[PDB]
Amino acid sequence: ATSRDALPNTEASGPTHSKEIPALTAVETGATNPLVPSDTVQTRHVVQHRSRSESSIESFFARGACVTIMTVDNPASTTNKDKLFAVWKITYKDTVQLRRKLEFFTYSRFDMELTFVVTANFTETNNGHALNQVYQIMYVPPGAPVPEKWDDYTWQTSSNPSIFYTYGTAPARISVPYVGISNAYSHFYDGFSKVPLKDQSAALGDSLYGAASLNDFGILAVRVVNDHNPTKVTSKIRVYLKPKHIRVWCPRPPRAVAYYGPGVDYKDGTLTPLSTKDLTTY
Amino acid sequence: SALTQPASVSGSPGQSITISCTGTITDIGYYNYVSWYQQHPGKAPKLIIFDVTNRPSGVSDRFSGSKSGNTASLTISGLQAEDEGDYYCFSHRSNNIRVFGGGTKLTVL
Amino acid sequence: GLPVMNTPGSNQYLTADNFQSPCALPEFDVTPPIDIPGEVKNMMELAEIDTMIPFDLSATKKNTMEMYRVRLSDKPHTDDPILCLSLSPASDPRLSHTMLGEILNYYTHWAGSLKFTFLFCGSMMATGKLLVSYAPPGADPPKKRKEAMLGTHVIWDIGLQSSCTMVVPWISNTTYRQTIDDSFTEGGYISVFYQTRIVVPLSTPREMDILGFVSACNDFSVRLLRDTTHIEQKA
Amino acid sequence: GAQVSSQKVTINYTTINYYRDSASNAASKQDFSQDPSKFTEPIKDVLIKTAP
Amino acid sequence: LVQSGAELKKPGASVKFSCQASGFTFTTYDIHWVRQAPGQGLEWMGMISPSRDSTIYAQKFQGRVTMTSDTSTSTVYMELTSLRSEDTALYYCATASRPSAWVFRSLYTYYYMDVWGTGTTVTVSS
Amino acid sequence: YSDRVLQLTLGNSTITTQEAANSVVAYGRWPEYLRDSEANPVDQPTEPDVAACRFYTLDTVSWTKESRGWWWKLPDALRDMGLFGQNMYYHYLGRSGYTVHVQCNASKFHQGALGVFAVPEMCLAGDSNTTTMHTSYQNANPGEKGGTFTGTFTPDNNQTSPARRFCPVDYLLGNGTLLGNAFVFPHQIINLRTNNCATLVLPYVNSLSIDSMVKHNNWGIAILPLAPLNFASESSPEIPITLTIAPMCCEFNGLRNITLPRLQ
Repeated sequence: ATSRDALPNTEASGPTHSKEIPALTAVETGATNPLVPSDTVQTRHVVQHRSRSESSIESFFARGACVTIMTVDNPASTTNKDKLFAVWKITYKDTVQLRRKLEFFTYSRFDMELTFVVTANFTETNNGHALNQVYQIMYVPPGAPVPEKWDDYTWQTSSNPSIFYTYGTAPARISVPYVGISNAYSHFYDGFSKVPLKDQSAALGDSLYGAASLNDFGILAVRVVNDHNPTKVTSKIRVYLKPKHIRVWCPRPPRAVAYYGPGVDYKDGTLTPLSTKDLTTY
Repeated sequence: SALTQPASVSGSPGQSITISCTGTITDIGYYNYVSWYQQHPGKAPKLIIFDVTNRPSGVSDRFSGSKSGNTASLTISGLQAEDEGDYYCFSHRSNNIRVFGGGTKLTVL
Repeated sequence: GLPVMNTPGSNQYLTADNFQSPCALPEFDVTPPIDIPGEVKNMMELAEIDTMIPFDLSATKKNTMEMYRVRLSDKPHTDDPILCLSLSPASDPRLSHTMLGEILNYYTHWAGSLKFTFLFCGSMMATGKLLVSYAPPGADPPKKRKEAMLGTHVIWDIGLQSSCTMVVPWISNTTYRQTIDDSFTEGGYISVFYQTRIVVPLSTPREMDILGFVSACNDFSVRLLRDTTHIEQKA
Repeated sequence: GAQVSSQKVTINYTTINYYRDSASNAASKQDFSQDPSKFTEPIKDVLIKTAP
Repeated sequence: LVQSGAELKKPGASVKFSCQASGFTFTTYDIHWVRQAPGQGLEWMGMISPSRDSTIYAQKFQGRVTMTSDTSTSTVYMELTSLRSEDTALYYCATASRPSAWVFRSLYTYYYMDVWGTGTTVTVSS
Repeated sequence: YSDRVLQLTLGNSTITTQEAANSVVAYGRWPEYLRDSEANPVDQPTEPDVAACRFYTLDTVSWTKESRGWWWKLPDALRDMGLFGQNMYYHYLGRSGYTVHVQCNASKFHQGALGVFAVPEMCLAGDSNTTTMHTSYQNANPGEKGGTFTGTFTPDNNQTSPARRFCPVDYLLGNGTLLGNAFVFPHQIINLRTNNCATLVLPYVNSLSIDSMVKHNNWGIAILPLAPLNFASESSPEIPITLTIAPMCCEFNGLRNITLPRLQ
C-alpha cells in the first residue's frame, strides 16, 4: 500500500462479555497492544478517508532550511585592507532547526540540493553606485588547496566544480549526490578517531570525542570577481539545504536543552526545559 | 595552558629556519584561526601571518607557514639581520577563549 | 517553431519545490545501501510508541526525575482526582514533551484515536482498582468522581497483569483538530480516580507510584507541517 | 519517453527526466508504507489474553 | 589610531585602565585587552564588544578584571578590582578589524587583532 | 509450556529464569553474519562462534534509595572478558550482535522499576561549559565497571588541571533528550512485581558493514530507576543488579599486532 492509500476502516463492534480481554497488557514486555477503538469501545462502522501521505519521510524534509550566512565584500580602491572572500566548512550542525530535524534519526542517506540566495548593499555616504556584480561559488572537496588571496591560482577552477551567479538573476541551484564515504551518514559518532597507545606520547595520541571526521563534506568558497569599485559594496550569501530522496534508519528522541557546540554538551544553568503546572489543575 | 614554542632559535644570514608552535587538541587542530605575531624591543606587536598560510599587506614574502595535525610552524627563508626579535603564536581555544604562545627569540648570527 | 510564454511566478525560489536541477559531480558512483536494521518510512510509525508523561510538574519537583511518577497512597477513600490532563497534546505542557507531542509540534492538524496506558509500580501484595476516564469537551471539568462516571472510562483492576490501556475514541466536530489552544477544537479532559483505595498489608510501603504513557493507534494521521516552538538559538 | 502517473482526487500528470544522473531527478513521492510491528517486536505474537 | 591613559604604581588597591578609539571602529569592532609582563610573553585578558556590550573574560582573571564601555566618547574602561605583585606588567589595548576568510560558526566573521595601542605600565609594590 | 519461563543457551553457558517476560529482538532483525553482497573487506573473516559467544558477567551493582542510575558501553565493557576481548584487541575490524540479559531479583514485598534501554550511538555530555568535546579516552571507556548518572550538573572550575570527565544528567539521559522519550529506543522494563529479569537481542546497527571496535562503540545500555526502590525497613534497603552479555555471530576480519591502549 502506497502512502496515499487510505487507513483501515473501523469495523462495527457490539457489546461483549467474554474472557477475550484486549485491554490488559504488560509494558514490561516492551511491546504495546495494537488495539483499534472498536476492540474496547462500542463503535459505529465508518469508512475512513484520511491518509498518511503527508507524514512520509520524503515529505518531512521537503522544506529546505538555511545553513549559513557567508559575508563577502569588494572594498574601495583607496583602502589598504584586503578583499574579504569567505570560506565555509560544509556542515548542518550550526543551525538548530535542520539539526533537530536530522537528529531525530541516527543514520541517513540523502542527496543534497543546495540553493544560494545573494544580497548586497552599500556601506558609505557616497552614491557612486557600482555595476551589477558577479559572484563565483566553488566546491573545494577535502584536502584540496583552500585559497589564500582572492586572485590566487586556486580560483582557476581547473577541476573544482564551480558556479557563477549574476546579481538580479534567479537564485542559483545545484544538486549534489550522496557523497559520504560510508554507506550512510552518521549524525552521532560514539567513538574516537585515534586511540591513545602506551607507546605514544601524551600529545600524539589525543583526539576529540565525537569528531568522526575533521573535514567530512568539504569546503565551500565564494568571492566577488569584479575589481575594486571606488565605493565599498558588501554582500551576504545564504545557502539553503534541501534533502532529496532521503532514507533514515534509527529513530531517537529529539533534543530539549538548547544545543551547545558541534557535540552534544549542554550549557550550565539552561538545563530546565519544563515549567510549572499543578498536578490537580486542568 | 599556553601554546608551546621553542625558547630561542638562531641562524646565520641567508639560512632558512623554522619556528614550531604545537598546540593541544582543539586549538590548532580543530580550528584554522591560527596566526603569528612579531615584536621588536620597545614596540607593539605586528601581524605577519593571519590565517594558516595567508600573509597581510606590507609583509615581505620571505615569511611562510603551514599546518599539520596539532602543530603549525612559521618558516623564514633567507633570514636577514632586520628580522631579529620576538615571535608569538596565537590561536582559538575551543568555545570563545583565546591563547598566546610562550614566544621565541630569533637571533641572527 | 515554438515561442514561449513566461508565466507569472517565474524566477522565484519556492522553498518547497520539486524541480529538477543539474548535478555538481557528474557520473558520481554512489556507494550501495546496506540493509541496516530499523528503516522508517512514515513518522506515524514513530508516533505509535509509548513514552512517559511528565505528570507532576510541581514547583519544587519540576526539571527533576520526580516529574514522571505520580504518588498514590493507602489513605482513606475520597472522591478527589489523582491526576488530570487537558488532552491538547501539542500545547498541554504535560503532554507537549512526549514523543507524540514532539511529532505533533511539527504539525498543525491531527486526527485519530490516542491511547493512554498506565503501569503500576507498587508491590505485588498491593491491590486496588482505578477509574480512568475521558470527558469530551463542552462541560465543566470533573472534580468529583460522581461527575466522571458519565463519560467514557475503563475500570482497571491492579492484578497479575501490570498495565491497562484506555483508547480515547475520535470524537470531534471536525475531520482534523488544531494543535494550538484553539477553543473551538479542544480535545476534552482525562482524569484518574480511586474506585477503591489501594490496600497494602502490614510491613510493606504505604505509598506507591504509577507511570503512564501515550501512543497513537493505527487510525492516527497528521497533514500540514510547521516549525516547532521548543528550540531557541541566541548569540 | 515520459512517465505518467495519476493524481489523487482521474487526472494524469506527466514527467520527463532531462538529466543523466539520478541526483537530478525530481522527488517521485509515491513511497510505500510498512507495518509498524518491527518497532514493537517480541519473539512471540499475541493479540488477546497476553501473559506477562 | 588608538589612545590610552596614564601609568599607576600604588600597591594592593584597584586600578582603572582607559582606552579610546575612533567612532567607526569603536561601534563596529570588538576591543581586546592583553598584558605583557617583562620578558614573559603576551597573555589574553578579555574581549569587549561595544556594539552589543557582551563581554567575555579570560579564566585566569575572571574575578578581578571588570570592563565597561562609553558610547559618547568612544571609550572603554577596564578595572582590576584588586592587584598582586604578579600584575606588575605592561598592558595593551587592541582593536580587531582584519577579518578571517573562514566563517565562524556559520553565522559570524572572525577578527584578528591588528591595531595595537601604545599601552601603559603598572606597578604593584611599596 | 508458558511464556513466563525462558531458557537461553549460547556456547557452553546457559541462563534459566522462571519470571521472564518475552524477549525483545531490537528492530525486528535477528543477528546474522555478513552476506556476500554487503562485505567490504576481502580478507578471510574469522568466525570464533563457540569460542567467544558465551554469557559473560560484568560487575555487580548496588541499587539503593540514593542511587541514580548506571550506564555501559559495548563492546568496550567486554574488553577484559576473555577471548572475545583478546580477539577485539588483536584485530582491526570486527562486528557482533549482543544478547543483553539483566537480572535483579527481589521478593514480592519490594517495589520499584528499572528501565533497561539500549541506545545506538550513546553519546554523553562533558564536564565543562568550556572545552566542548574534550573528554579523554581514559574516562570515556570505563570498561566493565561502568559509569553512574548524576542528579545535577557541576562543571569543572579548574582549567589548570582539567578532569576531562563525563557529567551525564539523569533526567536528560546524559545527552539532552528528555527521559520520557527514551522509550523510542528498544527497551524492556523491570517491575519487581511482574518480572525479575529482562533481555534484549541487539543486532549490529552501524553505518558501515564492519567497523573498528576499539575506536567505536555501537550500542550503549542504560539502567535507570523509573520508580525508586522501596521497602518496609527505613534503614537503607539495597539489592543487587547484574548485567550479562553474550556476543552473537561475531566476526573479526583484519589481524594486526596487539593493541595496548593507555588506560593506566
